[PDB]
Amino acid sequence: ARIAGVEIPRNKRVDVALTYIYGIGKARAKEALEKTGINPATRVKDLTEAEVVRLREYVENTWKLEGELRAEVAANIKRLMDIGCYRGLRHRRGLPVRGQRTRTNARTRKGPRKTVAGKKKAPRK
Amino acid sequence: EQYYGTGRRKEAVARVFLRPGNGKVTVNGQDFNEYFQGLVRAVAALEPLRAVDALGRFDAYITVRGGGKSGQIDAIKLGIARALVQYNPDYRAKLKPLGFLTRDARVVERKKYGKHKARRAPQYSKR
Amino acid sequence: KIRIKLRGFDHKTLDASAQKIVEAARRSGAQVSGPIPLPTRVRRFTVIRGPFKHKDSREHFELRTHNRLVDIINPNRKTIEQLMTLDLPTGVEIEIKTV
Amino acid sequence: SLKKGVFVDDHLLEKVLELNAKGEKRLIKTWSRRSTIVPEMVGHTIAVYNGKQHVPVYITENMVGHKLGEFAPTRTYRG
Amino acid sequence: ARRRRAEVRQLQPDLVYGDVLVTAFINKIMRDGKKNLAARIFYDACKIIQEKTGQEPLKVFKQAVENVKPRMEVRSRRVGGANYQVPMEVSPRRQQSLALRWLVQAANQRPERRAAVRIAHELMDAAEGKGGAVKKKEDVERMAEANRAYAHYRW
Amino acid sequence: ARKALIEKAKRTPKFKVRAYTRCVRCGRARSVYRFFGLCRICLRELAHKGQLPGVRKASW
RNA sequence: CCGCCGUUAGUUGCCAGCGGUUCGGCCGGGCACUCUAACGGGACUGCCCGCGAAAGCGGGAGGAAGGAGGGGACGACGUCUGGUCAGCAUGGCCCUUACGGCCUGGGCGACACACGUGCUACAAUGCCCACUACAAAGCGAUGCCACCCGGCAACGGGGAGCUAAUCGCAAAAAGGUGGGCCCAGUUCGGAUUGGGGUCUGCAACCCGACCCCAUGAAGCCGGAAUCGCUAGUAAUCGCGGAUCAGCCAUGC
Repeated sequence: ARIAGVEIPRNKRVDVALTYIYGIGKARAKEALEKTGINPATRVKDLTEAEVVRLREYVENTWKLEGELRAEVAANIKRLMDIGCYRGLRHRRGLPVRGQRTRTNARTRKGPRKTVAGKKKAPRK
Repeated sequence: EQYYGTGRRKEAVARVFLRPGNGKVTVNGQDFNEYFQGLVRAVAALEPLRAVDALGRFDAYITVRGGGKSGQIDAIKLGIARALVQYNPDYRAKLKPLGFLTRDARVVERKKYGKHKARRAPQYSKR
Repeated sequence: KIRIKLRGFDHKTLDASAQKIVEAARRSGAQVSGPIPLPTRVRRFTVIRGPFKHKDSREHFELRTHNRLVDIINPNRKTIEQLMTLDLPTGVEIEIKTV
Repeated sequence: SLKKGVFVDDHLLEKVLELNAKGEKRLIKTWSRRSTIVPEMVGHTIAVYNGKQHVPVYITENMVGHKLGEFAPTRTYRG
Repeated sequence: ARRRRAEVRQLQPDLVYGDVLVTAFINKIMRDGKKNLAARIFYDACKIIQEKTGQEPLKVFKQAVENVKPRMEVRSRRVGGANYQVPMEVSPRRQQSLALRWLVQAANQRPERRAAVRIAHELMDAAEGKGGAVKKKEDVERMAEANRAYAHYRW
Repeated sequence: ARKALIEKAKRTPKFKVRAYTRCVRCGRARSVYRFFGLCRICLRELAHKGQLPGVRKASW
């Protein structure tokens, strides 16, 4: 039961089931699960074409997902990487655009904290 | 006509009216066994009427404000104690050895400047 | 019909102002509903014992504002006269109204 | 953010709209960087301050209505 | 302490049957201070035991608890720069208490999903003896009767 | 600077958001309990020295 | 401060006791009960018994209160040339159209690591949506802001009462009562990520909180080691105030 991007949820209530697809969180999911019929509770199990197919019609005709959605991301990332803005600056530098912590944390954005050497410490004792 | 006691525990309070009749009890509106469909201490608070096995002769009417569900419960117990130990202090003879009047203690103590829960202290370094 | 509220910092004297009124008022007229005490609202303050970076070591201080309330019945000329004239709050605050 | 509107400043306004009275010299000399970039600046040599000195930044399209003083580094030294 | 022998302080004289044993169990089961919740889990487990097995709750309770209740354990002593794994008989209260703990964490070990299931199951098979709690019982009894060379080498 | 700073705010400039409280019994902005118009050390020196009504060396 | 009782006192509370009702303390009435907040009494090994030469200890009761009842402020003589001249004063040395003063910008938030205190977590004693529950304390006039409305919301337009025990902040939350998930990098955890919105403020780039919807990392419960805590203490859960345009408050 491929919908968009070969994505088939298999046995799981239709809501969380279609939620398992990129471009669709709880909102866009349940939203679809009204605007194309389909009972939220009723599982993906005993599903039926018409309403499944039309759910898929609600996916694409309304909004986009996957490839273009991230292509959009990366291309506007290129918008940050066409002038050289702080956003793009530290997008290159491997750093977040939030100007918060560059001293300690932010290891979500540049691999594990790879030890310098310690450099030996001041009068700490 | 009126057989009254005062309840009060862990910062809460219960106006404990007790008249007589069928000894059935309901408090602050809603039926007693729905008001407190949580803690099992419920029926336990009704121990004094079960201390003489006269659970159903004296009609209680209680007004408990404050504390919590359980705190309410506490004050209720306190009062049901005090009320039968008025209109028959013959019941006092066999209720203090049972401990049906020692009020309470308990206070989330004044938070100590320097520590958390007036006791709970921050992790000590040394280093 | 009289609404006299007395706001005070010295509860000792502030209360002495509460019953006094009531005597001469129960005297220079008819009933004067007792001084009735009202929630001493307290403004909590606090700060550290010293100047240098000493996170612990602190002293609390707070404002004790005691509220008083006298109600008298249907007033009289003596009552109103003297008991709007004579006083010596020397600080304490006296605020009345017609409710 | 201006919820209804977009923040900008009139130094730039009076300036741009007066070189637009002809289309003259290839320099402007602005001190403001808090300002939002506008497309009527055309987008030549908007010479902006940084913290140490004025440093000219180019401007065309994709910097549409996002802030000026963002294409002026400031945070010198990298890692 | 040092200038004292401390205090014991009575446990909850049970709101169900009246047994302090039950409230001690309830407490050990209880987590984060919500005595009621976990107590309920226990009671569910109980009514399950007595919709399944014949003998009444407090009976299963006693046969399980008893089928742990370890007497001789090991503790420690001083030896210049070494240690003595001192086998020693345990005070009845300490025995019974830790035993209860072992019932609880025996419910922990399990691949069981719901709580009442774990607690019930344990109380059943431990009334029996088929459990890791009794395993660790007789284990600390190895410990005791296998450091028994330190018999009168107690502290 | 110091002296000039108290004067800076003492005369309200342009924007409402450029005022900052001032301990007129010590002279600073940090931790000036605006209720009293006093800093914290100025606060304690006043209350302690008995020159402050309504208070109380609280013991609650 | 907190636990028991009393006397003053009754715009908080109430059929507790009566009348009626828009049956909702809502309309009169009343001080009983809570409460409020004042002035005292009450606990001393005082009583009873066994031990010790006594100091004390064991057991029991009278009582709300046992043997210091729980807490708080309370901190000597002294050390340590501790900390502080960037709160203040301050002896001296020192620049004096510059080390003085204003302004606009920029940093105090930077990043190849390291560290203390911390929030959250890694999950079924759980996550999620629905119904009902009991809090205490502290706030609020050019502020508290219930109400309809526009907006899914952020919040915005008209709008009540309020110098407060009478008006609003405010929904306590966990509890309980139904239905979903079915053991999974999961409806877990949201770290981070993009296209858009709200609010304050001259101004939100550096560098604001908050809203949306799409993104959904590490995390499978932490080795050496090491911290807290002895009773309503720990653990868990929510709530306010300080200063503040706003808010980096997971802090106190």
